[PDB]
Amino acid sequence: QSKETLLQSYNKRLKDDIKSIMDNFTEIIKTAKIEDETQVSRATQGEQDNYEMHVRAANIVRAGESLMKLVSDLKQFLILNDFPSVNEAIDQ
Amino acid sequence: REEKQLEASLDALLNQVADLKNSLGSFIYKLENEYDRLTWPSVLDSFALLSGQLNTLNKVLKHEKTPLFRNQVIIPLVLSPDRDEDLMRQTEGRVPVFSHEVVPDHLRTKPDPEVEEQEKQLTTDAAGADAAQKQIQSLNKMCSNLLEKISKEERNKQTFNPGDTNALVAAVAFGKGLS
Amino acid sequence: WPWDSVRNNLRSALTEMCVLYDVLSIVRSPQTLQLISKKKSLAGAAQILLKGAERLTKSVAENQENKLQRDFNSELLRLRQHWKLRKVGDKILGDLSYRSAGSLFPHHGTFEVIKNTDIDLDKKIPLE
Amino acid sequence: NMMEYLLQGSVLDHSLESLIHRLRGLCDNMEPETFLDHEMVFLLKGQQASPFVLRARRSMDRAGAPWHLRYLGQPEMGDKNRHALVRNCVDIATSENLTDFLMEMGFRMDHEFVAKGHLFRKGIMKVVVYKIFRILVPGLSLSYLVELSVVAPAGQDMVSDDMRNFAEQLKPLVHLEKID
Repeated sequence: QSKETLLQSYNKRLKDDIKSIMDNFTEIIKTAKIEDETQVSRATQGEQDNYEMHVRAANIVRAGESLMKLVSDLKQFLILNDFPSVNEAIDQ
Repeated sequence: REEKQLEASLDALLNQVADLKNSLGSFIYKLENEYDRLTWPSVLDSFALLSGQLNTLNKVLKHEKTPLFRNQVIIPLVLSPDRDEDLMRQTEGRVPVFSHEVVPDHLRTKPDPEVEEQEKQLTTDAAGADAAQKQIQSLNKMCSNLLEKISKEERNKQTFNPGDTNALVAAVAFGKGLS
Repeated sequence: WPWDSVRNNLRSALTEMCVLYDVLSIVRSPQTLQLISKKKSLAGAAQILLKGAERLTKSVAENQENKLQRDFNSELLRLRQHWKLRKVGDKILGDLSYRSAGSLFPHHGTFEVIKNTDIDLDKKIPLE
Repeated sequence: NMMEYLLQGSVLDHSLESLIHRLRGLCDNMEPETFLDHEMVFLLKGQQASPFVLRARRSMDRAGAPWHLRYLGQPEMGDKNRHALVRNCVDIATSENLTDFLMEMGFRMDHEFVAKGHLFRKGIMKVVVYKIFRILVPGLSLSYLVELSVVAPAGQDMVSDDMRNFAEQLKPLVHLEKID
């Protein structure tokens, strides 16, 4: 039986999600909104582009700054190795 | 032409938003009977899935291939507070039957916004726009360089040699190689 | 805040549907708003990250400074290395039944950690 | 009257300690040990080109223990969906009297290389591992060949399936294979 494969896959998925969350804060890499190019509305659409961070920025940071320690504890508990395979000094 | 495609996209986005809102309402109603063991992660994921899909569709249909906003004028069909039995199934969410004394505090689409005036008054109290813009541009350039570097950087020892094993198995019985 | 969040979501959905229906029926100075918005977003992100760091590296630094009462990573491995090995029926690892040389009758071990509000309290795993 | 089974294999040189550590805690109670053997493979043929199994490889450890040979040859048919199996036997002998009678009966030797190693008590079975040593006449494979030896009467031979379960344990760099 190979159950460690599922654990390794879960750990890799958690690491990939953490990396993507750490990389998901660069959506403004193309511009800094130096001008008001909002042709529809500049009061509620263009100005609120950053005022809606709760649904845009703070909506990904919450889960993105929570998976790290959770995945660490999950890996340390689900796999609490204790497998020296010889019990070196224990027999001693 | 483009107007028909935009109208079809808006209708599809409205249908998808209504479906997502119904799903979120069903999930919230399921979060009331099973009020116990309500982890914060599930609620956060539900709030993210209910906001993102709608916000992205709303922003895509407003800042992508849109004509000049000076020619098109906003004009509704009619303003009639008549109770019709064949028109209450065509608004999908509100304005089923209009009231009489509802003009004052219902006509501004039920205005939730109350912090815009406060933010404007706070910004007006600070009445230099050259160093800040330059710093913002520099930070944006640095973030872009970091993202490009990350994207550029993002993109089994064997111990069971079959040959040696077969050779040892042969030497175990056959004399070729053994002696 | 189940009912409060439900009512907030309902109001938001009602506003969104009203705006969508209205759009469908209609279809047929030293301000520096961007700078202030970016500053507010940076402040919010910094506050969120500081809250996360306080939740992670300040409430879990008990055993990092001085070894105190904590079943997490301080008690289970002790009894493990001292008495038995790891095994998973559900969470049953190395029951003491002399199965090594007994050959008389088998017995399992229902050993599982538990929580309790006290000072210097271990897991206290459960003939008897 | 009896038969033996085998699921022998091999493994790399550096990868033994990590291996034998696991192999110890598989079916053995405790106190792992080892043994230094001595190969006295003989040859009894000259009429049908089919000699006997005269590989009298016996330990060169503390005296008292008697040297002897075992029967292992002529793999019989059968073993439906099973591993190696051969109807065999065993035969103990007096100290050096076996070699004496073999030489008096007109026999010769077959090999002069000794392969010490480790043993491990399984349940109804047993497992061994060894490595050939390069020595001269008065003194090679550089690979520790391992094997799963088990001998038993006819019976039902169902335990072979249990032997396959041990194959599950020997997952990382061990497998089973026949010889031809």
